[PDB]
Amino acid sequence: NADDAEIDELLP
Amino acid sequence: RTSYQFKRTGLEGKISGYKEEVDLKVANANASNSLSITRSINHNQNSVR
Amino acid sequence: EKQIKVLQEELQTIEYKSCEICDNDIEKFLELMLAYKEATVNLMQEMVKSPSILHILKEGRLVAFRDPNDCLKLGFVFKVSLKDAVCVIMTFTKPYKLPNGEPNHLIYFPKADGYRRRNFPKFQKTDFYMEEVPVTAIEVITKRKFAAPLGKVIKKDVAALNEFNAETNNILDGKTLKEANIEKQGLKIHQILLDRTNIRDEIFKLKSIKCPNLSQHIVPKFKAHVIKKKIEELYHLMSDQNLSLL
Amino acid sequence: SLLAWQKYFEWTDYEDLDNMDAPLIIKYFKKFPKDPLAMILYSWLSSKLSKYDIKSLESANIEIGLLEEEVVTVLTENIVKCKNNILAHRILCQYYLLTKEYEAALPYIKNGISLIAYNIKDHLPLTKREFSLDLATVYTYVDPKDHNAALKLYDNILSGDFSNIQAKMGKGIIFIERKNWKDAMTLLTQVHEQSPNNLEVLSELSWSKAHMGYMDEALAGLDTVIKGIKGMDLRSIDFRALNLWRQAKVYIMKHASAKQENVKCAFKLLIQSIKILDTFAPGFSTLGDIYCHYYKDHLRAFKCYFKAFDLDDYTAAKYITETYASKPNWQAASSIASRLIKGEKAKAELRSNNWPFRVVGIAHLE
Repeated sequence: NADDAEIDELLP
Repeated sequence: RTSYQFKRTGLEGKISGYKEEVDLKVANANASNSLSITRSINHNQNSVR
Repeated sequence: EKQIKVLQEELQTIEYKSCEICDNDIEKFLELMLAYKEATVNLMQEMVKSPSILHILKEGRLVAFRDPNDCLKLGFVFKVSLKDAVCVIMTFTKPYKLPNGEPNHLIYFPKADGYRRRNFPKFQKTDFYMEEVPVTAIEVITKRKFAAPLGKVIKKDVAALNEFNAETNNILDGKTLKEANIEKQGLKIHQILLDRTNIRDEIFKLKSIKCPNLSQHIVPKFKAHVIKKKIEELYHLMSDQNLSLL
Repeated sequence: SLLAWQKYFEWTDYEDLDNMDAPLIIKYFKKFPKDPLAMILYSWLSSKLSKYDIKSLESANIEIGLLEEEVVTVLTENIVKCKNNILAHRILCQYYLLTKEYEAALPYIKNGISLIAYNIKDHLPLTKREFSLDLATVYTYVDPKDHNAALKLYDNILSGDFSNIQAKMGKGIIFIERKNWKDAMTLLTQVHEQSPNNLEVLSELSWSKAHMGYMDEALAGLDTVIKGIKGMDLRSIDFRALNLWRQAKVYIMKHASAKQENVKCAFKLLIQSIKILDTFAPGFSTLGDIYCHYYKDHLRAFKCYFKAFDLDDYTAAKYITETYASKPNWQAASSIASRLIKGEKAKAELRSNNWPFRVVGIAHLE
């Protein structure tokens, strides 16, 4: 998803 | 020169299993040849005096 | 007392070569940069007590730090862990060992063109590796930062690694390494920085710094100070004995 | 003369320091630049925090950190030199609590209250009220030990003045942090009726309304707060992050009473807050809460909680310790529990739950 992708891009 | 070691798993702290390992502690240490607090107890001897 | 006597005999055999270039205020200079190093270390620990250091030491900054073997080397910060007070820094060089095989124990003063050219005119580069540097070992943080991603370099993208090599080369060409404004962290940080600047001004006011052979004049003094400190550390006598009922 | 101007400036009490005659300050500084109070006032004018615009007056006549080197140095010099000045103490205290300096401001506020007692014994209460407000704010922020004293001070201030909304909002904050909302709704409604323009006032009003009963317009209350910021300072950035977190929290709270649009919207708001802050631990905490409760995901919640705990937290620490202890990995769990115990920031929750001490003991036993 876009949300999960953004979350992963913001952390490790 | 072996004993059980009991292991825990979980936040409650319940024993999950045990393994036989080596203990780092002379082997037959009694009150006549050792000064350690972990030496064996002679219950036939007076415990107060 | 046997170890104390052995250390005294060892320090008695240390050779000294006194030259008029570094015979006036060498010991005062040693005291001064030891105080400067202590103040810098105290600043480093007091700067890790707030989460604001993440924005200051963001990924990609070029930072100079001292390894466990006292060698000052450059690297790029990648991640910062506050719980362990440790940071993973991408290094790209080799320790600046002396020609005879010794480490340089002096203090690298930023924005000192003549001093830098006298003490560190040359440097060497090699491959890259990952290192877990304790936050204490950090010496000075440079304002210039590597904006390009580091994960691409980990994946070894051709353009990314070429740009990284170009940035490293143009950094190693001009050696200025000015200060990164770091006083904004807090009042204690400001006070420690003021003390550091005062110590640096006092050490600059001395006329023993003009010699270009400071790397070849303070090594005996440094060894003597280390041996004296070790002896004084071993000088502990916590026993309060009687010797009167003997 | 110098003496007359000094006495006039020291005696001219201002309700707010930003209403001072700035061209008069310029004239006095040009006449006597050497005066410590003059240079303190000049630093106050030059500070980005004040309402003054020095450049316009003269024409007519990203990192985290807020304090200014010149202002701090000048104020420190003046406080070392003078030791007795009402205006200097007031300016120093204002700069302290505006720069989020509560503990460092306590001795200076004590010296200022000593000076105001000196003046009282030697009587405009305009400065005394401001100093009492400063001390009460310091007690409220720095110290749950001095909370009762600050509440009593607020009660006395409201009884004696009944004209300052700052005391009302401070008492509302104290009531909110103590889970005493019944008076909070009344106080916030009264303040909003007095002036329905303060964005923060509307924020707390919507917060209190959402926490029980009315949730319809509670979400929309923060909309005029978030939309009307248009700020670029660090304070503005963290206030926007706080407003986003508040709206997400009340939004999932309303969603508490199949549907997933609410969860997605809260996720988007929290993601935006984390993007605009990059250090906002409550955002990671709420993200981990959502991931654990609704999306039924493991790794994402663990990473969010790990970031939240590293930045900051009972729930995150408990989640990480439970994740480690079930592997089992007692060294890492011991480290997390020991950090939580030694932090002393969760001593209230450690008086009822005893898992940290048990974890440390088990890790020693292993």
